[PDB]
Amino acid sequence: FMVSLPRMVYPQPKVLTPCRKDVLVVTPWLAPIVWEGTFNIDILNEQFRLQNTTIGLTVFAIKKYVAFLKLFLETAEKHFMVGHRVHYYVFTDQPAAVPRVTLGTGRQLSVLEVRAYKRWQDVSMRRMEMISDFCERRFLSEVDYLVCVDVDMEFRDHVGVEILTPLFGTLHPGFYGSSREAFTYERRPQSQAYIPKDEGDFYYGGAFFGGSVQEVQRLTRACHQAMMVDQANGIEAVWHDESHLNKYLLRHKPTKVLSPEYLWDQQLLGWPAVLRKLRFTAVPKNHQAVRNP
Amino acid sequence: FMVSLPRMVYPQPKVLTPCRKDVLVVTPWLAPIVWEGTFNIDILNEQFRLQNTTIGLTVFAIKKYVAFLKLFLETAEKHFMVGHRVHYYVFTDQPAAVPRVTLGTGRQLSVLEVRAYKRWQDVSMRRMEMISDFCERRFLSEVDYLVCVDVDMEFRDHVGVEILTPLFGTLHPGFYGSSREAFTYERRPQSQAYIPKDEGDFYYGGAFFGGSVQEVQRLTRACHQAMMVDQANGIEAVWHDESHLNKYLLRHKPTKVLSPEYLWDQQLLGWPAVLRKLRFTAVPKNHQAVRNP
Ligand SMILES: O=c1ccn([C@@H]2O[C@H](COP(=O)(O)OP(=O)(O)O)[C@@H](O)[C@H]2O)c(=O)[nH]1
Ligand SMILES: O=c1ccn([C@@H]2O[C@H](COP(=O)(O)OP(=O)(O)O)[C@@H](O)[C@H]2O)c(=O)[nH]1
Ligand SMILES: [Mn+2]
Ligand SMILES: [Mn+2]
Repeated sequence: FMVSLPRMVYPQPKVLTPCRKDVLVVTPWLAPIVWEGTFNIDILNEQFRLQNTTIGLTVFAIKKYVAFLKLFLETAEKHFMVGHRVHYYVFTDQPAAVPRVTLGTGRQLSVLEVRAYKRWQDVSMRRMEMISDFCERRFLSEVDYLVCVDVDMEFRDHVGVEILTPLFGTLHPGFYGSSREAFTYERRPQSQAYIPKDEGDFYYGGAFFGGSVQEVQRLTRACHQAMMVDQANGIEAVWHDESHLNKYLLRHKPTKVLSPEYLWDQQLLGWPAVLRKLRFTAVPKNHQAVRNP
Repeated sequence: FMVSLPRMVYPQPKVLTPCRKDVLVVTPWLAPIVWEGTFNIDILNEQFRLQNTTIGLTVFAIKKYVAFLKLFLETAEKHFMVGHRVHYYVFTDQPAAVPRVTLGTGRQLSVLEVRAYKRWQDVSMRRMEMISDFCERRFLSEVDYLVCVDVDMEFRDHVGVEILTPLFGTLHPGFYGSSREAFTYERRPQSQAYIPKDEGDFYYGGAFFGGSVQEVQRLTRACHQAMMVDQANGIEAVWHDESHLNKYLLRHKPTKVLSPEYLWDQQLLGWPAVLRKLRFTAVPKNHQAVRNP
């Protein structure tokens, strides 16, 4: 149940004025595509607070990637769902190495100890299994929504309840203006992740997805099952978990899609006009240095 | 539980191309505004057919308004939810005057015998009470979604699963391009339907709303209760059931808004360029004669 909104004073939504003229703001299956200017955060905050919404945020900090935790959590405190209940879930092989970040009221952090796979490919891919496992163990009773992100990142601006929905994917910043033929989907038919050349809506980033606990539970379970079939078949998807994520979101359409404001790399891409805000962004790293012992 | 969609070939959604540049396609609370050009019906049909969706359609034909039934029903067969399970509910004081209209496969019609009120105002307003009663009696078991419309209407083009959502209202054709101060909301603070000159998102039409049975139940019961409070306070809202629908949808935001394609009057308004399709339209009638003996 949802009680009545209180009286609010805000500008009238003009029916004959498009909210954006430079970008697509709704998918052909009527999912909103979340850009700045498409929402009034005041209305959405009211809606979500009146539900006492608790948002879980999962992040994996395995082996050397513990180094990204401090900036990730400090910026999450400044920008991620401020005013709402938040439960951080840090998956790590090194519980002692989780920095002691001071948290706002109504926000808590849990450390979930897990195994460190040797191969970086397995570290990234096994996040699906691990999320799925803890959806059972913990998240179903603890939180309403889950948001699942990469750690080598920082919040630079608002990430709030505008993203919340049963299932969401984010536009990968490298491909939002590309034709589907250029998307780096899995193209080998022997993989469970395969998408043919004439299919695909968007190229979603592996670094930012989520939804309700139930929907994230289903997504991560499915992606993990597809990975195991691939492994038994002696194939490993070209872009690992992001490939299986893309396959899943093609056949199970997300109920919102996040613009690349939510997933960016300023060093490689600048700050284009179509991006009114840069919300969540890559922290520079040396792949070979950081991903191996 | 949702099964995967099958393989489908369709044009790629273009992120840097707006689907409409002339109209607002999403509300500030991230509810789609349904216009032609915003949806791919093939994907939506797939989505809803896979869930085995049943749509109820309520229509009141009390006293002389039985005359409208034939054209309403014949055109519904041509244009309303074709391919999906439909259940028409005809509320009438004259069961024998319901025309024997031939129905497509998977479609059925039930006659709901109710009282006739003397005043047109009460016939219109009392639909809220009657819908609400039958939401308990029949609808919750029988259908997934309810579509609640005026009978003095004909379908002229597609009205399909693009409208379906937990709660929707429709932009009144007379007001979509108006400033909120010109909306004919109830303006007397003495009425439960009162909305101040500085509030209001849209002027929703009383002739087309719906949603899940759960949400329609809530809306209709709330609107009836508000009418009864007003009755005890010796006030009748200016636009009757429509006034109360408008107060309700201000405080409980619909999860889709239908554009005026879905509620039009060509005689009064012509055929403007922002209307790519005229889907559901008023049949000419004389007020003086049809609303009274
Ligand atoms: O040694 C590793 C490798 C990966 N990861 C996690 O898996 C994510 C995905 O890896 P990465 O960010 O390297 O993928 P990229 O953004 O570079 O494509 C990282 O953000 C971490 O959350 C980790 O914790 N330790
Ligand atoms: O004598 C009446 C008066 C009203 N209605 C029903 O109530 C709706 C609202 O009335 P009407 O269409 O006249 O309202 P208008 O479109 O003129 O505002 C109609 O479409 C009918 O379904 C009816 O059945 N018989
Ligand atoms: Mn990363
Ligand atoms: Mn009418």
